[PDB]
Amino acid sequence: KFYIREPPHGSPDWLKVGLTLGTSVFLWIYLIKQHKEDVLEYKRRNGLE
Amino acid sequence: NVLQIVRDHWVHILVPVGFVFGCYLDRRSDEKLTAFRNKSLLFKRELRPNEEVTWK
Amino acid sequence: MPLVYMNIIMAFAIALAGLLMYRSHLMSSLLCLEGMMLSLFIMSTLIILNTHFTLANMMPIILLVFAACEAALGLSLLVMVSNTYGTDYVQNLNLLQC
Amino acid sequence: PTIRLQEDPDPEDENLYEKNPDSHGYDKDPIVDLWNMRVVFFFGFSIVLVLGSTFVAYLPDYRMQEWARREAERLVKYREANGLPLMESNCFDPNKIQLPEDED
Amino acid sequence: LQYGPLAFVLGERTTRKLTETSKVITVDGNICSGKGRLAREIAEKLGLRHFPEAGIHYADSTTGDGKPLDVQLSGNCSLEKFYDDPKSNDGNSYRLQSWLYASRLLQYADALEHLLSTGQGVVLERSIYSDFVFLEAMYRQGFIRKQCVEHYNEVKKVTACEYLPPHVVVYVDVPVPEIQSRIQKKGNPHEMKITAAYLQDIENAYKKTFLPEMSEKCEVLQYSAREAEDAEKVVEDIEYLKCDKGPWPDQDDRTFHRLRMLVQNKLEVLNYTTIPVYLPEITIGAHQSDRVFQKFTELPGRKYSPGYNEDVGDKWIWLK
Amino acid sequence: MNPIIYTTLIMTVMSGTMLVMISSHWLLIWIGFEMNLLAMIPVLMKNFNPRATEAATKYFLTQATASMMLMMAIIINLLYSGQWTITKMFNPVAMTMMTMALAMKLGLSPFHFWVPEVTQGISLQAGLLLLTWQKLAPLSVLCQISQSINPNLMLTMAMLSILIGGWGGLNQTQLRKIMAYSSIAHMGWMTAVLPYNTTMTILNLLIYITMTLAMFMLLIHSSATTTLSLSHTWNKMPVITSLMMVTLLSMGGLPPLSGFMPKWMIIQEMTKNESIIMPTLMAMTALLNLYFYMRLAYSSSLTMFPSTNNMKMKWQFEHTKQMKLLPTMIVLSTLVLPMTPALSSLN
Amino acid sequence: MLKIIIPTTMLLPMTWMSKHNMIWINATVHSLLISLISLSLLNQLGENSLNFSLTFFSDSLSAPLLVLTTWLLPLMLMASQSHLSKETTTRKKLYITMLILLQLFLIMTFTATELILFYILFEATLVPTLIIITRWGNQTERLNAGLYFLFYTLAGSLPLLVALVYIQNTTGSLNFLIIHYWSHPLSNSWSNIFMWLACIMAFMVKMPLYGLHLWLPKAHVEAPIAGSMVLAAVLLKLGGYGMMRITTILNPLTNYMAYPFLMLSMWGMIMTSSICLRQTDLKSLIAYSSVSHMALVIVAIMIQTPWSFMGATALMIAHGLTSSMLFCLANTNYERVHSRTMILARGLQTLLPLMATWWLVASLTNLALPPSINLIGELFIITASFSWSNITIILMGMNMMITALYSLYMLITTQRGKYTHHINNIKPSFTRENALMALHILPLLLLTLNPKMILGPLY
Amino acid sequence: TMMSGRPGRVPLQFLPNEARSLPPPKLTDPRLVYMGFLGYCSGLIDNAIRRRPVVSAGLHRQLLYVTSFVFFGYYLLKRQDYMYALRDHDMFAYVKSHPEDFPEKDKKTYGEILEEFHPVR
Amino acid sequence: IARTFYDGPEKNYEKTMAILQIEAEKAELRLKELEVRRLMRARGDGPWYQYPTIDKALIDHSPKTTPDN
Ligand SMILES: CCCCCCCCCCCCCCCCCC(=O)OC[C@H](COP(=O)([O-])OCC(O)COP(=O)([O-])OC[C@@H](COC(=O)CCCCCCCCCCCCCCCCC)OC(=O)CCCCCCCCCCCCCCCCC)OC(=O)CCCCCCCCCCCCCCCCC
Ligand SMILES: CCCCCCCCCCCCCCCCC[C@@H](O)O[C@H](CO[C@H](O)CCCCCCCCCCCCCCC)COP(=O)(O)OCC[N+](C)(C)C
Ligand SMILES: CCCCCCCCCCCCCCCCC[C@@H](O)O[C@H](CO[C@H](O)CCCCCCCCCCCCCCC)COP(=O)(O)OCC[N+](C)(C)C
Ligand SMILES: CCCCCCCCCCCCCCCCC[C@@H](O)O[C@H](CO[C@H](O)CCCCCCCCCCCCCCC)COP(=O)(O)OCC[N+](C)(C)C
Ligand SMILES: CCCCCCCCCCCCCCCCC[C@@H](O)O[C@H](CO[C@H](O)CCCCCCCCCCCCCCC)COP(=O)(O)OCC[N+](C)(C)C
Ligand SMILES: CCCCCCCC/C=C\CCCCCCCC(=O)O[C@H](COC(=O)CCCCCCC/C=C/CCCCCCCC)COP(=O)(O)OCCN
Ligand SMILES: Nc1ncnc2c1ncn2[C@@H]1O[C@H](COP(=O)(O)OP(=O)(O)O)[C@@H](O)[C@H]1O
Repeated sequence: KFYIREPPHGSPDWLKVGLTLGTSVFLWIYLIKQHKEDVLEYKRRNGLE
Repeated sequence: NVLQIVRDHWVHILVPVGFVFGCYLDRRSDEKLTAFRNKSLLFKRELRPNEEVTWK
Repeated sequence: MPLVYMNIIMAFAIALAGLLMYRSHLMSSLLCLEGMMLSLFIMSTLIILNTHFTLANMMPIILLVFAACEAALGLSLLVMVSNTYGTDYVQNLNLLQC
Repeated sequence: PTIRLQEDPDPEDENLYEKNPDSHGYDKDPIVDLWNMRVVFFFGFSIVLVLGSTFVAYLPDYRMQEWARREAERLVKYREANGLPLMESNCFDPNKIQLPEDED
Repeated sequence: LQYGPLAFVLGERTTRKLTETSKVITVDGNICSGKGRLAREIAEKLGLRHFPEAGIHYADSTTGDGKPLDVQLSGNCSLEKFYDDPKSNDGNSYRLQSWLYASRLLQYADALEHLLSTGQGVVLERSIYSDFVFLEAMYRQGFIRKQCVEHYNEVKKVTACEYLPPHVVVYVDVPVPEIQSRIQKKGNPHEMKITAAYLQDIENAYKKTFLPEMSEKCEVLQYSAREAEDAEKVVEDIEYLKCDKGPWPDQDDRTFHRLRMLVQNKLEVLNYTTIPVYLPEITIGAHQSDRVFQKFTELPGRKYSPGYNEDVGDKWIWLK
Repeated sequence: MNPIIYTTLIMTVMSGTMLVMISSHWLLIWIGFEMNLLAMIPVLMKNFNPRATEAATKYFLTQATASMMLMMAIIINLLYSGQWTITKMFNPVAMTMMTMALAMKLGLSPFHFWVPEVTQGISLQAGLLLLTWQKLAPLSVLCQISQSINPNLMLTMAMLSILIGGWGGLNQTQLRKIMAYSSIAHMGWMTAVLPYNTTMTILNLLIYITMTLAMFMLLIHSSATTTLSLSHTWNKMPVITSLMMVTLLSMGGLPPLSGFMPKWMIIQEMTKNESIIMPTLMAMTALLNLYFYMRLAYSSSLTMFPSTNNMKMKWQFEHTKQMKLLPTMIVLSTLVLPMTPALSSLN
Repeated sequence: MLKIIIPTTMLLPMTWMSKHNMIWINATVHSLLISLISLSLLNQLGENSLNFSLTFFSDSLSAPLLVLTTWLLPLMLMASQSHLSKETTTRKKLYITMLILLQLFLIMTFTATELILFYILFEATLVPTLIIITRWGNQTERLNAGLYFLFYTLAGSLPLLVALVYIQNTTGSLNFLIIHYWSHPLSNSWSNIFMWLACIMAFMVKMPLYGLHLWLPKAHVEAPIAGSMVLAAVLLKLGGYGMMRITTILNPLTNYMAYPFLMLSMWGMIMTSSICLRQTDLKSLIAYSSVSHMALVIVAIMIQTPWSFMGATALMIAHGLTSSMLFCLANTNYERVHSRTMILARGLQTLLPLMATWWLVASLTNLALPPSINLIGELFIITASFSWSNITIILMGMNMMITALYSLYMLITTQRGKYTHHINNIKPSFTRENALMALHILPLLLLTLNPKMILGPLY
Repeated sequence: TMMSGRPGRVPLQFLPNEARSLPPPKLTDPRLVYMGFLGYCSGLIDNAIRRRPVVSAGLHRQLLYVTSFVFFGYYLLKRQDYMYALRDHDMFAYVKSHPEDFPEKDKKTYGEILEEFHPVR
Repeated sequence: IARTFYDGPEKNYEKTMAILQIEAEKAELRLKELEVRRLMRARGDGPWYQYPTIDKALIDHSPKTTPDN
């Protein structure tokens, strides 16, 4: 028990959890796409594939 | 019975898995030093009609 | 180099030494700082006037502006020091000794 | 107060043999104590010690010392069968060595 | 949004919630006076918030669950032992005095925070401004040493200077024989051991120092034992005061912003209570400190932050 | 102070530093320095007391004299070559004047006296600002003109700074003076490699700023300004003291910590030249800084000092406002040595 | 060889996630498994090293040291868990973390293939040791002991870093193989003399040389038992390994340079062996014994003959094992009587018989009884020194006599006579202590059964 | 100093167009894994400082820490590799364009070179 | 034991040659880089160590109210 109910909610702060997970997912997807584009661009320049 | 004992003794697999991972990483490391495989003046050997590499 | 340049540079050096040497009143040090501004202004103006650089005629104005900014800053600090101690003596500014 | 601190007194030693007359000196809980003793004895004396010493005693001769003996036997046999000095003081053939033409 | 610079730049000011009935009031009286009931009546008549007098376990009531903790984990001092043996060589007297001063400082911070956050006024049953009377009573009776008085004075000098004195100072004057009679009629065995010289020293300190000092910056309304029961008279006497002499009329929004940032962050409030002055009565050795602190974290809801203790029912921890 | 005014002053300090960094004109760099000083003076005086007034006055006098010398050097360079661009500094007398002006702005010995006094007289936030952000502009200017810099003067001042920081730090009980003396020694380490490679200077600057930010943020988290007030922290925040001890070890320069990397690179760069004796002396002198860091670690983390009774009440309250990036600064200040080759992204 | 490095980094989180009463069991079991794994490095070739990757390699000088380290960790775990019983779980995990980090740094140190990485790990070993000593020691002198230990090392090792970077700038590489194949003679120059000093002095301080040996009694006496074990067994051998590695570049300069160090080593051999005769403290006696043995190793490394190097390797291994066992034996009595004075508890053979025979076997191996590996190494070094100069036998001979003298003096003083009357809290020896003694002593005899495994690359 | 001024260089690019002709670092690069480890350590220290269960308190914020460190590390590695490639390119071009400063010396065999012998005794 | 745990000597031999070649190439490259750095810093004809000079695009090529400029 707590005398006052600890402003950081007893349930998760769904807004902050939401945009934190969203920015993590966005960063991972962007990094994957950047890596694929870099691989294709490097293969295109150097005459490999 | 399995659930609680697993949640209690899951830490005993970390070191064996670490050893397996280390063996795999050693294999990956030494497959990068094949620039002289079957090219030494001392061990240059004719490849048998069925194999492809003298050592992995 | 002309001789007036010697005189201006000697004025700057004299003002710098006067600032470096502290007697008692803080006010005199601020006077030396403002004198150093005056000498720098005169030297810049003479060099700028002698070789006809037209666009640098404004930089002595900016130099004077920022000189006034320094003067106001020093005066505010002197006001606060005098309010704390009743005199502008630099001997009182020794609390940070220990 | 004639003191300097509100400090706890120094406690006395807790004899492990008191609550556990057969205590193995590993832990205060008898079950964990017994199992600590067992794992130490099994993995130290049984596994590492005996099996490791057996593994070390039967390591293959990668130091190539029976091979060296066999090679020495072959060269001694060949050289003595042909009236050779059985070892030469020149480790390398002097013909493939170009000394300075003069030191004067 | 927790109050801070951002809440101040946009929107929130506190002079637009001060409604002239705030009037931080503190009631002061000698031991066993009707000050508590007078304060309760004043609070319920004026519509203010009543703060019961800060005891040893006051901080326990504002943290975790309001239930008090063990004396060994909070306080490390008892009032009963001071009444039994006020000269014990373990330092209980000054340890209790300093813990009580810290508790009163915390309560004053909480009252000021409530006042500046809601505008509602508060009523206090004592303050840090009057806690020194017990200090002087102990010192004059030989209960404590002069070094303890110096340590108290240093802490009070570095702590009490950051807050505003109360608007109204209410004093309930009850003479020493009458308070002795009331203690005898109380029923508590421990109090009955209070010598009359102790109460006389408390009274002397209150009249000579607390009221003269508070006169230059506060409204002092003295009363008598028979005037206290009729609290309607006291309330209508408070309604017709002129709060013009203190530092309150000279407070802007920036001073209130600084003070409101100070009253929250109780760690900053209590900062200077634990200064590294090594008095034998209050200094605790490393071994005892480590042991008691380890015991404190073993409490049900005290290991982690107030929202991350699984063993008191906090769920969804991994998503916070 | 009003939050809006404080934010405006901080942004004016930062804009002066940025103006120094982005300007190709000597007059504009001088204006950036002056704007920086003008906005910096009130920040030191945010919490008003006689000590803050003293620190502000001493800082103002030192920086104003440095500005005098810098403008005089600019004017002499203009006289001997009608150039306003920050370049090789065609005149040697002007170059000596400029070097001393910038060194006295930085606090390099023998001009080091102002730094301990000013750091002690201000709060921990102003001290953080002074010892981290106020070093960027003079070091940027010094980097831009390192080709014409005189090795004999700069290396002399750097060695003097290392020696004096190490020696002065040994005598100090207050934490702000310890941080100031460590700052002086690190400044010497930075400026020793300046005539040889400015990339190493920037690397040492970044590592020092990370460690200094971590240390000030730890000292602000645990409101300690003296040795004995920090000796109490283990009874309230043991994790903070452990992190502080690891950060101190990193500050000392012992491997495999982040702090070791800047000295290791500077020594390598100097020995790429002939320069054998001076790095040896620099390391043997940094031993002193390590010594008083270890004294602090002994007092704060590796032993348990006696506490007071009132700490039990602090045990019940949490740290209200948590400074962001404290965790990141600690990690970057300790576990970054394996990423050493990434310094190639600095040139 | 990541198959050994990664299991230790996995020991870390396994310890930090184990439940409160299972930390010692898990740590001991998996450290023993790791030592069993590392035992496979003893299959050495006869001509070149085992070049695993670009950064790690192993020959027959570093493999026994690696095995010694991996074997020593479980012994330290067993010895530590007695005096840490009242300790909170978090700081127990911290202590185990310190030990694990020390092992990891040591393991990477003995196999780092270029000099800068070796230096980095060589000095990284200083932090866990210092934390252990100055945090878990008992007396008030642990602070000063840690300060001495840190600063003696750093003062001698910073010039080594300067010399190493200079050498790489001049020659282009610091990889040991390239350094050996491309080696060139050093000229007789002042610059070369000081570069020799910079390369040698760090390892002299670590051995330690008799002169700079002061930090050792303070550090080994004030340290907790595991700290003493790791200091005496492994951390002293870092200097010997560094000398045996760095010396190839130094020659031919070593011939006229090694004279002061040889003289210091031999006379300090005599001096520190004589000191043990008048030591009223047991741990200090063992520490000075270590100093004299390591002086012998310094002589062996300096004179630079194949027999010298074989004797040095054998002596390093043997001394590690013997000194660890002696420290554990002393700590048992210390935990009994809470004092380190030798003459406090006497006549312990009457009350602790099996512990008395452990004492006897430890003392026998200390004074180099045949055919133990201790005497194998000592005799090889003595023969090499006799070849170097026939007058060395006098000094060597004197040392043997004093070593036997103080070893048997310690045994007689602690174990024989009559038990002191007042002490009544001498409890029977626990199974843990007897197992610890057996696990020190059995490897020594098993190693004298097969002695080529610890004789180095010159074999 | 040495690389500060170079022909055809955009001031604040951080990643020139000519850097795309280089192989990108693999996503399983050990340096990227170390950056992710640094992010995990930052998350754990964040949990411990704020008095939260260190291993399990905030999973979303720990994930954000790890991905932020990995994201910065990828571009940091790209720029590192690009600068090292520039260094090697410039050094090779300078060697090629100044033959008289880097002449190929005559090849001698160990049978011809006379090395002095220093006995060990 | 040899079959289950170890390999032949050819593998270690050839790995050693590969490692030696890599390290020797790195050493010669480091020495070459040091020499190139020394030469460019001495002469200034290389891409490296190019200190800025005044851009000629700032010059005004217009009649200057006086024929002699
Ligand atoms: C090289 C190889 C790798 C090494 C890298 C370096 C080391 C690792 C990374 C370091 C950073 C990571 C963590 C840092 C933050 C943690 C802080 C902390 O306190 O932790 C508490 C926390 C336990 O607390 P709790 O459970 O919340 O509740 C108890 C209370 O919190 C209890 O709270 P309390 O208030 O009671 O605590 C009080 C205590 C608390 O004080 C501390 O705990 C010390 C804090 C450590 C300082 C870290 C600074 C930055 C890191 C630098 C490391 C330097 C390394 C170089 C060598 C030099 C060594 C200094 O303070 C004291 O008592 C005073 C003791 C003074 C001793 C002085 C020495 C301290 C410095 C030593 C640092 C060495 C590294 C330690 C790493 C782990 C330490 C937790 O520990 C953990 O649980 C985390 C351990 C790691 C978790 C990993 C598990 C992941 C999953 C496992 C499986 C693995 C993969 C699975 C896949 C396989 C397939 C099946
Ligand atoms: C309590 C009761 C006591 C009394 C009763 C005793 C009972 C009987 C005991 C008496 C018998 C004496 C033994 C007689 C010798 C026989 C053993 C011998 O044959 O084995 C040796 C071999 O010894 C082993 O090599 C010992 C291994 C060494 C120990 C390994 C280390 C264990 C790990 C522990 C950590 C150590 C760290 C220190 C760094 C290494 C011989 O070497 P080798 O001729 O070639 O091998 C023969 C096999 N070949 C021919 C195929 C090659
Ligand atoms: C506590 C333990 C500390 C560790 C002890 C380490 C000992 C280090 C000593 C190193 C020994 C050799 C150093 C000097 C080499 C030659 C010795 C000296 O006598 O030189 C003579 C020359 O005569 C003079 O002695 C010259 C040196 C004069 C200055 C040295 C005096 C130093 C005083 C000793 C201080 C104690 C050392 C510890 C300092 C803290 C030889 O004549 P020469 O064949 O032509 O020169 C040979 C060298 N060359 C070829 C390169 C030129
Ligand atoms: C402990 C490590 C401390 C690191 C400090 C903070 C880490 C994060 C850095 C923030 C990243 C953003 C900065 C810049 C991004 C875009 C801007 C871009 O234009 O910058 C260009 C290039 O970016 C920056 O210059 C490089 C920033 C890279 C910082 C990371 C290197 C850390 C040093 C090695 C330690 C290992 C750290 C591993 C990660 C923690 C500037 O080119 P240029 O105009 O021509 O430079 C002028 C000044 N010079 C020539 C004298 C250098
Ligand atoms: C007929 C036999 C009679 C005599 C028996 C002799 C006893 C010998 C057994 C003792 C073994 C000593 C341990 C040494 C292990 C070496 C580890 C490593 O070097 O080998 C790995 C090989 O992997 C092996 O499989 C390792 C498995 C050994 C694991 C040891 C664990 C034993 C612990 C048992 C404890 C009991 C558990 C019960 C708990 C209560 C290398 O991986 P890899 O690079 O691929 O192989 C390269 C060579 N190849 C390609 C030809 C195959
Ligand atoms: C526990 C305490 C132990 C402390 C021992 C620390 C001292 C170790 C011995 C000296 C270390 C410093 C050596 C410097 C680094 C070596 C690099 C080197 O040798 O290169 C030389 C450089 O040599 C030097 O410059 C040496 C300068 C020495 C200055 C440092 C003074 C240190 C004290 C000197 C006497 C004390 C040393 C022995 C004491 C032993 C411990 C008691 C060649 O460079 P060039 O300039 O290019 O010359 C040839 C091209 N023309
Ligand atoms: N600063 C102090 N030092 C010592 N004792 C104190 C202090 N403050 C309060 N007390 C004790 O707390 C008790 C309650 O105080 P009081 O308000 O007079 O009683 P009541 O709550 O019944 O009105 C009294 O016995 C008083 O002595």
